[PDB]
Amino acid sequence: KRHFTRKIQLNATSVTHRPNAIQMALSVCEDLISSQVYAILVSHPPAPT
Amino acid sequence: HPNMDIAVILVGTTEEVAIKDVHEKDDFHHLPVTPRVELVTMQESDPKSIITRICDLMSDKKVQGVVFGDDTD
Amino acid sequence: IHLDMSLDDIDSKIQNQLKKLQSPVILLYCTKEEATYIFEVAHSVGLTGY
Amino acid sequence: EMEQITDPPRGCVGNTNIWKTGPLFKRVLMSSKYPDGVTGRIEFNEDGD
Repeated sequence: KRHFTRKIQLNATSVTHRPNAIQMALSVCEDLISSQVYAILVSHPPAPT
Repeated sequence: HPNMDIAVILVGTTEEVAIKDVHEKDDFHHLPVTPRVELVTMQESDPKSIITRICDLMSDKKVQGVVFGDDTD
Repeated sequence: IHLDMSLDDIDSKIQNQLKKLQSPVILLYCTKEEATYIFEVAHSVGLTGY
Repeated sequence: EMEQITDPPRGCVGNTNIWKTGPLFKRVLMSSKYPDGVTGRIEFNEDGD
């Protein structure tokens, strides 16, 4: 809304943390890269190991 | 009976073919534990493809060792 | 020398940094492609010559 | 505001090559000047910290 929307637009994608080690990265090649993200944000999970 | 489970992979343009078979023939050699080998090749190697194939191979082969080889630079 | 290509000045910074050097024997360490870029840059700098 | 940027690679599959666009995004993003924020002033050191 605040930023110019005529010139450019922003869309949001995000994923629930996966306990398996593989899904976080696999979540990236297809889940986080099939969609062409320009950047990624990351945060600590609710349950921490 | 008493043989170790092993897997080897070749990728890229180069083909192992008969040479791998010769190695297996060569491989029996002398030993008490025998290697059990499953061979798969992939024309194309990718981070997603390579990651996928070896584990997929884990499902049937359940191999205790892996050798990877490539035509790639 | 430790350098990487960042934004639009890596060439400037790299060039300024590389230009000082005068030594006859150079050890290089990098990715193959990077070696391509560093060598193009060296060819510009004149570092590749006899 | 910057120019001539190639889209990131579509999908992991079939791309062995890096993306020319992206380092630049890091450069502008590190030099961002929106000091006002709920968390506090924002500026980034060389390490991106």
